[PDB]
Amino acid sequence: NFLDFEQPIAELEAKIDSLTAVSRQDEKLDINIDEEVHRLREKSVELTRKIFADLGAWQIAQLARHPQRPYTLDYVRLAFDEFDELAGDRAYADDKAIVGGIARLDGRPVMIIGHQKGRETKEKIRRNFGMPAPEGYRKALRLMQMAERFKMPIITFIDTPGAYPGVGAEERGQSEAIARNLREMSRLGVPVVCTVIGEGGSGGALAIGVGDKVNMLQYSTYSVISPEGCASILWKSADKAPLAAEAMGIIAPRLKELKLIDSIIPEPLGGAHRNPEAMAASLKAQLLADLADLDVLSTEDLKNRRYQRLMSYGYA
Amino acid sequence: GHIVRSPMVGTFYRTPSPDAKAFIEVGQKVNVGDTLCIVEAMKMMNQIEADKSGTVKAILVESGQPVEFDEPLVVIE
Amino acid sequence: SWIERIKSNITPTRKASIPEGVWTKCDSCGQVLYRAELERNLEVCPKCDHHMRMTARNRLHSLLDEGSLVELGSELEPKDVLKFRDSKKYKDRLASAQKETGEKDALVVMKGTLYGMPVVAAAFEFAFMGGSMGSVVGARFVRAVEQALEDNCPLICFSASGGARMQEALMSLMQMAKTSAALAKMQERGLPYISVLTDPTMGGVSASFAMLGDLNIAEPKALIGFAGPRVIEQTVREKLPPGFQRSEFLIEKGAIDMIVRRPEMRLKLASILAKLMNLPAPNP
Amino acid sequence: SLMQMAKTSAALAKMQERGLPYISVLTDPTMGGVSASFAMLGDLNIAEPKALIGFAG
Amino acid sequence: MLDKIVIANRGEIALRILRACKELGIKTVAVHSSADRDLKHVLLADETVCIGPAPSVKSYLNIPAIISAAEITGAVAIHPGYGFLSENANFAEQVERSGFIFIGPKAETIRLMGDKVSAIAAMKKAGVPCVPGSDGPLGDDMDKNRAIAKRIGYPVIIKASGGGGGRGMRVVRGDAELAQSISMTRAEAKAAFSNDMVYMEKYLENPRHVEIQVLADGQGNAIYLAERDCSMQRRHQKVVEEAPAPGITPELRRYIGERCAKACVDIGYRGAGTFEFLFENGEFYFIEMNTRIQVEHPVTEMITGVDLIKEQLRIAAGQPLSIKQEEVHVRGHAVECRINAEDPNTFLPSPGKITRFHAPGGFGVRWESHIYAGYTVPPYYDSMIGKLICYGENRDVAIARMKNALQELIIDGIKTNVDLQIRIMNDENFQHGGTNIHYLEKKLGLQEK
Ligand SMILES: CC(=O)SCCNC(=O)CCNC(=O)[C@H](O)C(C)(C)COP(=O)(O)OP(=O)(O)OC[C@H]1O[C@@H](n2cnc3c(N)ncnc32)[C@H](O)[C@@H]1OP(=O)(O)O
Ligand SMILES: Nc1ncnc2c1ncn2[C@@H]1O[C@H](COP(=O)(O)OP(=O)(O)O)[C@@H](O)[C@H]1O
Ligand SMILES: *C(=O)CCCC[C@@H]1SC[C@@H]2NC(=O)N[C@@H]21
Ligand SMILES: [Mg+2]
Ligand SMILES: [Zn+2]
Repeated sequence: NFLDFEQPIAELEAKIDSLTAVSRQDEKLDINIDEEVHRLREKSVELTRKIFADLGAWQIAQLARHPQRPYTLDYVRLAFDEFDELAGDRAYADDKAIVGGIARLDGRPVMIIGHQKGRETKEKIRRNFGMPAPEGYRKALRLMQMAERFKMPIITFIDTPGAYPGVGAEERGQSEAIARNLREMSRLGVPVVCTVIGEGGSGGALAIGVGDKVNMLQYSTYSVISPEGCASILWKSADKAPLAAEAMGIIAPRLKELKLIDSIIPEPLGGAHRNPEAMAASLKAQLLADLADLDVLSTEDLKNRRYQRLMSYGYA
Repeated sequence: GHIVRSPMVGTFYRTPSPDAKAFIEVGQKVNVGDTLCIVEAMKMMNQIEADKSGTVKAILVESGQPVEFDEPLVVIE
Repeated sequence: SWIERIKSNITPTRKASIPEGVWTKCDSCGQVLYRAELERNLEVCPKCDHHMRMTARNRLHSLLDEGSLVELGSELEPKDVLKFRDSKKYKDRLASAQKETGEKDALVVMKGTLYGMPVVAAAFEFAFMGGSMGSVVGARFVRAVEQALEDNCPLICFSASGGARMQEALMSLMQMAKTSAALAKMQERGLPYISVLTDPTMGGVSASFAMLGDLNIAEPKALIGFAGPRVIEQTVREKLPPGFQRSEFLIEKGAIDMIVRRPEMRLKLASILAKLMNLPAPNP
Repeated sequence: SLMQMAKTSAALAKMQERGLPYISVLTDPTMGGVSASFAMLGDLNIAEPKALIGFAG
Repeated sequence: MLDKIVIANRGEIALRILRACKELGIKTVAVHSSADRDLKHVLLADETVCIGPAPSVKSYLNIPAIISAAEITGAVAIHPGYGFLSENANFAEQVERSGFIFIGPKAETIRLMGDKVSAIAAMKKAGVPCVPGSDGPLGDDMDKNRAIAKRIGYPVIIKASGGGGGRGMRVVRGDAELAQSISMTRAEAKAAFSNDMVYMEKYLENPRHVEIQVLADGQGNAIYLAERDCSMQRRHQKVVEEAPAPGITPELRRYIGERCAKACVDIGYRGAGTFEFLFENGEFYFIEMNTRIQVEHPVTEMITGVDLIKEQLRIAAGQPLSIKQEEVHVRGHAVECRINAEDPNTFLPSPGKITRFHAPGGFGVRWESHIYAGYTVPPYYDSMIGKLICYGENRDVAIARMKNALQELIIDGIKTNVDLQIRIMNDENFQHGGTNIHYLEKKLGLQEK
């Protein structure tokens, strides 16, 4: 299901599908499929550049929410192996809006923590649209401590609309849990790398994003507040979300100059959704490179550097 | 009325042990939860429980007489 | 005309003898089973996949490699002093269980190796007076933890108990603290301690070291909790939720990491420990 | 601003590990980032009566 | 001789085994399902036992109930037949250990040869030629998988080593869908036969199905009877099978037979089984072993004069082979033609009642089945209701009789595959003899406007 501005790409795709049927549909129909396929694929490839060259911040947000995209499960599958999912906070529940586990990266063992919006409606409602109740963040703290204890690096993916705004979420110390998370992660003796795949932000995202390095795709928005919220509070409306997106600076290159993120991982054309494997390979390369130049530093120097980088936050 | 039938194949025994009282006997009625017979199969002496509470009108088999699947055992009226 | 026959009965006199110990049953589903098949599928009814009891020594052998097994704390035996006078005499039950099960106490410890990686394992023989955590149980636990500490190697255990050994009164209760102290001494070192819960895991054992290891792996449909369902039923005087204290339920309620079926267990432990200890992955 | 939460958390950790207590007394309103950053993080969390404390408005 | 045995099967093979038993004076026990109460072989048997409800899994595969019957009646062996529990090595193990005799091979060879890939490996070790392919179960090394595919040569076919009944096989046209095709084939194998093992084997485009029958007592004796040829198939399911096969000169007959006999000796094979093959340009490439009594067993019985079931029941009684390799002779030619309850075209089973029925009879015509008037075909198992034969002194005579017999035959109440049999018989190429396996598949044709 392509977005509104990806229409010319769609109709060309719509002609492309029935090519399979015409191959063996009925009445002996087996036409010269290869010629038409090649011409239509050429046109489609040419047109996507005609479509994805002129997208800006409001679009970037739409693309960051494309309802066909790799979630943390997808990146785990397409760049990680021997994945073991640990579920359980030890207190009140395991949460489906966060998925964590311990896996191997090119032999090396790692910890993977991140969100999972679910693909279709069913897995979206079963995972609460990637909105974690605090018990999830307590689980994430528990896993992060486990990873710290056994001299293990931590790889974290961040793809959350935000911490759930609900009765159950507020009752259980949402603020307290996120505060603790932000406290412990800033003392681990192991390197930390955190991407911004997909749509993330709204503070709750930061619960698992305080690390040595930070990386973001080219169509991923990292906003202290969703554009619609900023629009409602400030613009006194919702339709004016694109203006809020333009003003805030939620796009990766805008953030990059702000010394906030350490690298942008380029996407396959038309969005990572068109070539999830290519995006997974790019992410794996970026993660490995980040880990490499990180392992040289010792644990004490690692923590000191982490603290120093934090203090660089804010123009002050 | 109703007839309860062995759901497996094996030797038919009514007394659980070589010298034992029968689980049930004609006359005395049974309830839903009660063992009615023993259907031995591979030395694993299984047991059969009724499903309809009623009088034991008669017993259509005898101890030591092999029985087959769905073999009628007792008719409850 | 054979098309219409008499439907004759079978002759009872005919008699064939099958060996006694070659056919077993699964009360969970009722399907008779071939004992050697069940015993080869790690005591798992292949029909309904319902886990059953396994012998402690059999479990340890199943996990550990062959020829590297080394039992620990074999000289520790019950030395009742409370002379507990129940309907039976506690010495009576002690001796009866010891002879019936062939083991001194509920817990057995056997140092070994996993895919070439040193490890220490143990398990509970629930048949032993409900597998209660007697003084010997805690002493062997301490022995195993000490072995793991002296020789750098993960320590693993399996949980099966109905509660602490009542007949020893407060002597058993105190063991929980001893086990907790040993487990803390090891966790601070960096040696992982994975405890795999098996039905039943209840009362003192559940709250002492069953729930304390780095990971808490609950085998399916296992009964895990603190207070027995009868006690809770009488207290709340109501209907407990379906799946109460079930691993498929205590993974829903956050207390349980991952549900592992017995056949994978050895690989599942081997892979996870080879990861955590940071060792190269095991070869299938 | 969002990033400051981590800076404050790091400083508070640096102090708690020392042994110097950090008492944070919540007053209405305590909401959003401040609540989840250091409002709820000190050794004690003293909420003045009838004060509005939480995360989401 | 075995004092009594249980016919752990149903139907044509059940009735045939019952005839063989009564011939050899071995009392019979018929284990039936509740729907198969009024089968022929059931009614003609000494003692009838019901082991379960209509479905296959509840009743006929209920190994516990079958062993129960066998123990209560006092048997000292069991005949599984073909289908149901034919190749279930675990069934063989249980029957062996329970205290009874498993009529057929020892379970060990059931396990070794029921895994297609291990079977092919042992065959290679024993000198039997094999098709190019993986030479091992397929792993997840896609690089190695495609390297092997390139080495053998496209196109290729994925076959589940634990699959059966001509299902769970898919043809791969290229690497584009190799991964997905493999995954779905493994999924189907898991769903149906509970086994995931898949392997890659070369694809041949011009095969002529062959299979050579062998009898071995398991005591160092293994003989090879006449050949066979099941060329005609629909959905890889045989319909017509001629025995021997046209153009198999006695030189090739004896050449491959000696190797197959040596293979049976090496495996220490016991019971009756058949080494399938594939033929082209004067070559043989082993593809499987049906370690049981096949369905087209007659077409070797009428040309060799030896009753296979009797040979099995003798081996099970411990008697070594009573027939030497030299004394076995093939005198003539045969043909067989299965009758099935499917729609003649749609190939949808059409169970029902048979109002009217009339056997062929006549010289050289053999009618194996259980059906009869008033017999309501149960819509619960395979669709075969008769293995008809026509033995001739040459292929022309045998076809002629077949045509005449099919003319005579009447089966009314349920549609059946008689029209198709007549049409195949009239086919010119078939009458010549020597078509490739696809012949019937290609005649099917394709779309028309
Ligand atoms: C307070 C404590 O820690 S001990 C209190 C007892 N335990 C509990 O309250 C927790 C669970 N309660 C139970 O009754 C069981 O453990 C359950 C719920 C798991 C049921 O498991 P069951 O299959 O019924 O096992 P069961 O209780 O019969 O145990 C088998 C044997 O172990 C004995 N046993 C079990 N736990 C203990 C114990 N803590 N002390 C003494 N004996 C015990 C039982 O008396 C029984 O002996 P018996 O068969 O010779 O009469
Ligand atoms: N390697 C192959 N090349 C071509 N055809 C094959 C091959 N393997 C099997 N077949 C076709 O499938 C039929 C059945 O194969 P087989 O392995 O005997 O499977 P099944 O166990 O289902 O009978 C063969 O008679 C043949 O026509
Ligand atoms: C084993 O010896 C086969 C025969 C069954 C023996 C058992 S003892 C219990 C039952 N009572 C009886 O008379 N026979 C059965
Ligand atoms: Mg075959
Ligand atoms: Zn079961």
